[PDB]
Amino acid sequence: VTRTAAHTHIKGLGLDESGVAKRVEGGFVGQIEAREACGVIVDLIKAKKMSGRAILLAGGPSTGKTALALAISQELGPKVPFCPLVGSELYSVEVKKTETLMENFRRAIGLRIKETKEVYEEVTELTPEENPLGGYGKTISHVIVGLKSAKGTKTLRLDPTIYESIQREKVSIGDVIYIEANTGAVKRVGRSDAYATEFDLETEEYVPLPKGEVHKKKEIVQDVTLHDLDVANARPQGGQDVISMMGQLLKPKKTEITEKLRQEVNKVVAKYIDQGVAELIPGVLFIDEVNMLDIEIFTYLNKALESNIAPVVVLASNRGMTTVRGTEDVISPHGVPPDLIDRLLIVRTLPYDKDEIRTIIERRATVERLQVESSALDLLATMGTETSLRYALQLLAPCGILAQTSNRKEIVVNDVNEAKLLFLDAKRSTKILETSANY
Amino acid sequence: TRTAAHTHIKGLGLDESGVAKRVEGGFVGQIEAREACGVIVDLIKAKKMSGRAILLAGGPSTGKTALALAISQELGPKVPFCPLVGSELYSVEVKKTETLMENFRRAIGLRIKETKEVYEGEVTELTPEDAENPLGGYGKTISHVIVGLKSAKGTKTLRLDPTIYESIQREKVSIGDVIYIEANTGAVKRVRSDAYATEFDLETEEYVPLPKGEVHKKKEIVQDVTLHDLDVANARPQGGQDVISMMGQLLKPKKTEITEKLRQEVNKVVAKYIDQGVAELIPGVLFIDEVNMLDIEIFTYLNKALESNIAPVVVLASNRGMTTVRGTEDVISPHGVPPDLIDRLLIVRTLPYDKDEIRTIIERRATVERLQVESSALDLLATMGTETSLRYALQLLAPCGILAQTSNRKEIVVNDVNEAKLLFLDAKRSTKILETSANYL
Amino acid sequence: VNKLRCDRRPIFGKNLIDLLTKDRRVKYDKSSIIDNELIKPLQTRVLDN
Amino acid sequence: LKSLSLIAAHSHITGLGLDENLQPRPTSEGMVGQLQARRAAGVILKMVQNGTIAGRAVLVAGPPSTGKTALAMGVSQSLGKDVPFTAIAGSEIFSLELSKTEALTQAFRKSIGIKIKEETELIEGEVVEIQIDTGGHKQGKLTIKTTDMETIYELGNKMIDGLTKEKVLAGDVISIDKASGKITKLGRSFARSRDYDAMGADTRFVQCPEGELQKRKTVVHTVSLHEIDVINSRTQGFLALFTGDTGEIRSEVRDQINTKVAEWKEEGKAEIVPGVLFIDEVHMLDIECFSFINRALEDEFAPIVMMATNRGVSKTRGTNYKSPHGLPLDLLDRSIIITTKSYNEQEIKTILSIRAQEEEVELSSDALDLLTKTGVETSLRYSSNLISVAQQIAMKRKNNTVEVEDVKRAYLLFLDSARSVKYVQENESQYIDDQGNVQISIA
Amino acid sequence: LKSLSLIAAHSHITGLGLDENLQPRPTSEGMVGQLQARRAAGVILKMVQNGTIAGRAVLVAGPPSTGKTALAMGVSQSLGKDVPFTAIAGSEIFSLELSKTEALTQAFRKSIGIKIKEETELIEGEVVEIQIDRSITGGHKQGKLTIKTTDMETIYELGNKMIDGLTKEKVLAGDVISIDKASGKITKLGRSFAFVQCPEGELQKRKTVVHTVSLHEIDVINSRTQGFLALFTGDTGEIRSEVRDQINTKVAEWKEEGKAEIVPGVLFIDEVHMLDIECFSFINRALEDEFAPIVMMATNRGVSKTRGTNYKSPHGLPLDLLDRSIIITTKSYNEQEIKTILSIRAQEEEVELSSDALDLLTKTGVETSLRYSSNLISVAQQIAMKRKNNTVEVEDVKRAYLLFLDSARSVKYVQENESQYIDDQGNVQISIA
Ligand SMILES: Nc1ncnc2c1ncn2[C@@H]1O[C@H](COP(=O)(O)OP(=O)(O)O)[C@@H](O)[C@H]1O
Ligand SMILES: Nc1ncnc2c1ncn2[C@@H]1O[C@H](COP(=O)(O)OP(=O)(O)O)[C@@H](O)[C@H]1O
Ligand SMILES: Nc1ncnc2c1ncn2[C@@H]1O[C@H](COP(=O)(O)OP(=O)(O)O)[C@@H](O)[C@H]1O
Ligand SMILES: Nc1ncnc2c1ncn2[C@@H]1O[C@H](COP(=O)(O)OP(=O)(O)O)[C@@H](O)[C@H]1O
Ligand SMILES: [Mg+2]
Ligand SMILES: [Mg+2]
Ligand SMILES: [Mg+2]
Ligand SMILES: [Mg+2]
Repeated sequence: VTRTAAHTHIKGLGLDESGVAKRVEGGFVGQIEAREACGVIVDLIKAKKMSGRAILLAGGPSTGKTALALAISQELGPKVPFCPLVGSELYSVEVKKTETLMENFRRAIGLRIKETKEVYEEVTELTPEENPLGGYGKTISHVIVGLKSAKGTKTLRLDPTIYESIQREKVSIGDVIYIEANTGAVKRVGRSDAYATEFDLETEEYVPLPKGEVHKKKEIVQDVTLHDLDVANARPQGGQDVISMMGQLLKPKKTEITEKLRQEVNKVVAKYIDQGVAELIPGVLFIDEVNMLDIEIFTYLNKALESNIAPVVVLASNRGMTTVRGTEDVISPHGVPPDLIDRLLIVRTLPYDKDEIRTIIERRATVERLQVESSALDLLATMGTETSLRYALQLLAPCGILAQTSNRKEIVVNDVNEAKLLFLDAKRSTKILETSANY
Repeated sequence: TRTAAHTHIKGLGLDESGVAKRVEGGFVGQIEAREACGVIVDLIKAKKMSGRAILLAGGPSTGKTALALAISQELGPKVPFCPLVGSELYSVEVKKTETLMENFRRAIGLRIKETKEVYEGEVTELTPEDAENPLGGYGKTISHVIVGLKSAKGTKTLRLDPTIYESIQREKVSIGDVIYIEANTGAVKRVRSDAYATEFDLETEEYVPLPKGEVHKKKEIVQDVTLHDLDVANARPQGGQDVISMMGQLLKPKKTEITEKLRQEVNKVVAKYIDQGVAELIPGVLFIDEVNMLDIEIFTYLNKALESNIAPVVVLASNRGMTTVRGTEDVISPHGVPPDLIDRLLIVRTLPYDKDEIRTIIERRATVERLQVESSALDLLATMGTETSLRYALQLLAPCGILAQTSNRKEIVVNDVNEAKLLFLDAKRSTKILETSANYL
Repeated sequence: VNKLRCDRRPIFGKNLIDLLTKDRRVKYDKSSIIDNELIKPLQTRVLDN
Repeated sequence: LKSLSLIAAHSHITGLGLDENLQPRPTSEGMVGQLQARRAAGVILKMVQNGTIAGRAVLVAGPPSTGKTALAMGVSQSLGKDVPFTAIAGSEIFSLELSKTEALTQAFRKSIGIKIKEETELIEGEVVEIQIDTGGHKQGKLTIKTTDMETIYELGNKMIDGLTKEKVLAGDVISIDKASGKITKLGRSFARSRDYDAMGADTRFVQCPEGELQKRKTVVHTVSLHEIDVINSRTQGFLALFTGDTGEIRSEVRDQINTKVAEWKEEGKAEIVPGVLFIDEVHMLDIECFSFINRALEDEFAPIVMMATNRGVSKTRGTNYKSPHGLPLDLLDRSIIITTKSYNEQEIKTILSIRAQEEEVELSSDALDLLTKTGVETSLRYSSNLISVAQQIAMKRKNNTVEVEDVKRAYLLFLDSARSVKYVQENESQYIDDQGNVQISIA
Repeated sequence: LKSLSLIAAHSHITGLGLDENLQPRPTSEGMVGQLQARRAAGVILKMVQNGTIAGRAVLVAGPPSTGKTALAMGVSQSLGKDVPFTAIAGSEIFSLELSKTEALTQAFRKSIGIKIKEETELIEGEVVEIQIDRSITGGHKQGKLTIKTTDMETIYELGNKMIDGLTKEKVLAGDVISIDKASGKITKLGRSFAFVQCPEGELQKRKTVVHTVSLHEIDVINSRTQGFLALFTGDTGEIRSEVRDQINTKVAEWKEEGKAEIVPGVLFIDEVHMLDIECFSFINRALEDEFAPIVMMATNRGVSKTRGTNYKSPHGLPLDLLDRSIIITTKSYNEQEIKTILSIRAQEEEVELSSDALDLLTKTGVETSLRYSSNLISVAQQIAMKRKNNTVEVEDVKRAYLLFLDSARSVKYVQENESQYIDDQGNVQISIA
């Protein structure tokens, strides 16, 4: 009952300790040189030293570039950010493309921060409050509150301000609350579960009693990205007046975040890093079909890469010697301007072979939970080598459906032939398109 | 004291009967253009015509912008003068036509001058004056209020209409701190004082000294506003907690195409006010350089705009020959200006310079930059200007001075200018390097 | 609580209120006697119409 | 290490490598060679530090990977802090909210700053224990104590009316100005720390200030002209200094700010520090932008403009003709050009050694020689990246130093541009053509 | 009364200058010559004044500096006030917040006026007495006044809002006051004593006031609650069609019953040659509406390329619009007509001219354009004034002619000094040697 989509049969680069790529491991077959290069790149990323390195993978369609990048992402791990994008995704309408490119650039590097907090959590009783002896018309010196918890109870004294906060929460006496002494904020967890059946009905969920000591010391660790801090500072959510909330009511549209805000954020993050509170972790920004980028974004990439906290960018392209879009007389390899390809490194991806295609089809069948015959698999491999590798992988599923219809669990030669006759490929469609009157 | 390509230009160097001196006001040569610009300045100061257009044309680095800046200087800071490059009219927020009309209206000015009578000073005493009630009644009746005012060298008591009492009541006037009243309109404005400033231990109330001179005062106040300010103030709202104010504050009010009705209302009220002698109209100058960047639509709208009755005088600068007008591909016109608009304006020619004029220019620019150069390097600089360009020689002065100061010298010599030639190149040598190199240079 | 106070105290503003009040101040105290008729904000126009 | 940089593309450069007589040393402060360009950049730095020249256009021209951006970064580093240096690229000008001229004007205004001084007087150390008991809250007196002073102040009606709002607990250090303004809450004394067990969200424990109660201080702020324009544009414009939606500030605000700055400078309260506006890849920019710069360079409030380009006789955007450096002759006339030359083998070797030293990579002699050979045949940046790739290769092999085998493995693992181009040419059918014709089928 | 104005290009013309039977005099009301065009303009003016025919488009075509704009200005001046006349250029339609059709619709609707008459009562006189009683800490006040005329004299007692209405504008015993019962609006006619004669006649009177407003304004008001502000800020976007559909019917019922009366106007479009084909098609469809004013378009192009297409058409307009239009043609000017135009233009600017100077100006306006000499008049007068003699002679005219260049001379100078200026390919030579 697990869903699959052109992937999930790859789960790594299949490299041993020495960096040597095994022929068939981690879902990959062949492509030894590319796998080794990608492993070296992911090792450099784990080194956490460089900034702004650029890798571009070159090869024909259906050769493994996207699979290689996803394998790199899988090898890196969930903690390190990995931001994927398509070339056409940068052309936004709300804001200029350079701003979107910078936002996605900053979304790649991350920051792990930690903070230690104390907290107090069944309310037993509370007493509010001396003589004014001055300009105090109504004086509330202190408020005494007792909490029960589970591992023993305790009473304490607290400021009038937190008492007014409690009144804003408007909690009862037989309740469980959540008070964080760091910010002096009380949160009403709810009623007490043991205080049920006082009335036959009650809308509020009763909620059980908090476990453990009432006075809890704890520490918390959160992973964010610099873009999160930039967004938080650019569009603060705090505010009680009409203007702030009505600004919160309007749709949030991207603006041109200034450079000064980014500099101040960097300074604060550096100050916190120097104290050991938080540590940064660069990530990866992945771009598909970079030939969809125009000359302006390509030029701005030169300035962005030579920055100080730029992440590692991985680019994919399958074009040959083509005109860079945005200009009419610039023939360049892979549709990338000469300066940019001078700024990066190139990794070549080689086309597959018949045996590799057969093994890929077998692996896809196994990961799809299907049964095939050796003769049927051979016919499928020959078909793929005749039309395309992707055609056989796409055609595998309707063969399974047809087999299931006739109460047969194994893919056989006649099912494959029937699928071939039922579903066409690009070559046959092209060959039957021009040989007709109506299009 | 910072200099930037200008500030050695102080007027056209003209003379009575409108004859331009050869060297005056930082100007050398260009006698005919200076005389024509002086005639234009006289026409401006006449303040009778409307929408007169002149276009001054010539080659690059021939003093085209300097002439307009000189006429702006001669006109004086009182008259409005709006500078504009042709590429500024293309605005993302608003259409180019409305931006052109806004800049067109910004050149027209209005001077508001009026007098006010003021009794301002420190309150000596204040008292109502009980008097017999005009009608049948049983109670006190106040017919006047006596207020005494003392200022430096002056003192005077005044009897005033009792109805002004609320003005004191709303103003929290107190006694002896401050006061400042208008004469005819009534009402009072509370402007404490230094007499009791140190008397209190500490107080959050400001103190002002005793007003100088006689309590009675005649004041003449004059200010200037462009018509664009009146239009934008009439259109834009103001106030506090009103819903419209919140909407404006929450919306980032980008510019809007102001309707013609508001402009007509402003024109009518301004005409009414200048009919009363309290206001005066001052047509200004709208200077647009590099008009070759204007689109054909802007030219067509300018054709109609110049025929309005509240148009300022528009001067245009261009340095193009037979060129295709932007926005089209089959119209080729002089100076990149369509012939229909060319037929509506007056051309002013501008000639290049001679070597002696270039030498005088370089000497004057060196003097204004606080540098000392003898003839042995001035001749070389003049030859450089005649060979490369005038602007190159003008720019090369400062690096030569810095190089001289580095060697602990004071005078620029031939070695310094030669080293500056070696270090910094002109356009011609850069192109020669580009052509002879085949390494993506 | 020492670390809490040492973290809470340094919250300085990037652009202080004093700086912006100084920058936004008006050097002219009173002027424009006849300007309640030329300006006429449209909030009054709504009532006048 | 105040900045957050991990390792930049050119972080080994800290200023220009020149001396008192402006003669550039062969190698110092991370710069190697380019003696003529370094001398010209030093002259430019002296000019900008002088501050008596406004609106100069200098253009750095050279083939790619010859140090133009490196030279500008060195100039910015040698100029030091406290002097604005606005570095932008051409493609950032085209915006969806502002016109090109508006963005250029905003950059120009950002490029130059002003130092403004402000004199103020305060009263601090309000550990009071107030004494207020006639009628209507009479007996307006309160004490003020500090380390060296102690005195009792009487109060007025307005002072107590201000005091009742924002109540002072009579044991909290508070500040107040004699400018008839507002009394500002500062903090609480340390004596009241143990009293409660959970402090609020606005209570802090500051020590008792020392010295004298009535203090007078001058504070100097460094603000750009653009910041002043943004602040004065709207009701709350300072927020737009972060969000960025200024929205084409009008000319009236700009001229008012110019007059205000002139008055401040005349009164001695402020002084202008000019800066440098650096533009990478100035070749890609519309004819409108150059047309606007041609006139914006002549203003009195104009910084020093540095431009970088690496194009030959190319077409200028927004036109149909070809011009040198992709710039119109009108703009090229009012500028001085500094040309950077190609690099020598020994200079390439020295640059490679410096970059390797920056990354703590120990190269063998033969490895460095092979890297220099590859950087001579190919581009320099290729070898510059190859050093780090080979360092990773060697680290995977459990060997600190990098050898010829590691460098050769890195060379055969990552492809140079020329080899990739050759492979593409030899296999045109497999790649997607310019007409979208491809041959996916292998047979 | 006269609004703000200066000496504009067409300030010397006031009306078409016709006879009682549409016969144009050779020179009258500032218009000289062009009898056929003037008579056609008079016929169109009669068409507009009759107010029965709707949606007629008439095109004025001719070479530059011929008199089409002057003809339109004369038509507008002769039509007088109270009749809308919306003059726009061809490039004003393009906008970043309104579609071309929306802007064209607004321009069409801006030139039809609606007039509503209403009857207002007034009480006017000189204040004789006023007693006012404020209760401190009380919420109600007691007022009374005594007001007289030359014949009547009567007292009134006032309610609540009357007192505050009288107190915001200080009303004293020496004032003359007029009060509208319906609105309660204060009006100060002057202080009799303590320069206006005492009001006479009955203490109360009745009068009629007309509110005139454009149809576009009525359309804008009902679009949105805030749309009223758009009457001044000009920020209204794409008013929905149903609003116009309902407003047209409402105006129709108002006219049919008799509350209001409508007045059609004229929409003048200058430089109409530049306009997208979409605008031309929209005009083709919108000319047929019953609520459409007379459209007068001006053009000076020959067989030119229509914008938004790739084919050339006469006048730059498509044949579809030309089919449903009426064309008036203008012809060039005789030498005597040019001399008369120069004479009247010089008379407008209160400039005294000498006969030989006038003849030289006529000659130079015959060889060059007429606008050149018309412009030269003022600078010649300025030179003469600077020479301290208040009379323009031939010498001043020649000085102005040599000082200020002409298009032909500038073109010849550019053609012979080509290397000096920037050519179309961007190559210039600034170095002298
Ligand atoms: N070496 C390989 N081992 C296993 N599967 C592969 C290999 N190379 C390519 N594939 C499969 O081919 C499919 C399509 O290839 P893809 O990476 O999308 O081509 P492209 O690089 O043109 O995007 C992927 O789903 C991937 O699983
Ligand atoms: N007669 C003159 N007197 C003084 N300076 C001059 C004169 N003519 C030209 N200049 C110099 O030439 C420069 C003006 O160049 P300009 O001709 O305005 O260029 P463009 O025509 O392209 O606008 C100024 O810096 C000015 O110092
Ligand atoms: N003189 C130098 N000193 C140090 N590094 C240099 C020098 N010249 C070039 N580089 C190196 O070259 C790179 C800069 O290349 P650059 O010439 O700026 O490229 P572009 O011309 O495309 O801007 C930097 O990474 C820098 O390390
Ligand atoms: N019949 C006329 N009477 C008076 N002035 C005229 C006449 N014909 C043309 N003119 C003048 O000629 C100038 C050109 O105007 P006109 O020809 O109407 O516009 P266009 O040049 O667009 O055709 C105007 O300033 C006008 O005063
Ligand atoms: Mg892919
Ligand atoms: Mg200029
Ligand atoms: Mg660079
Ligand atoms: Mg016309």
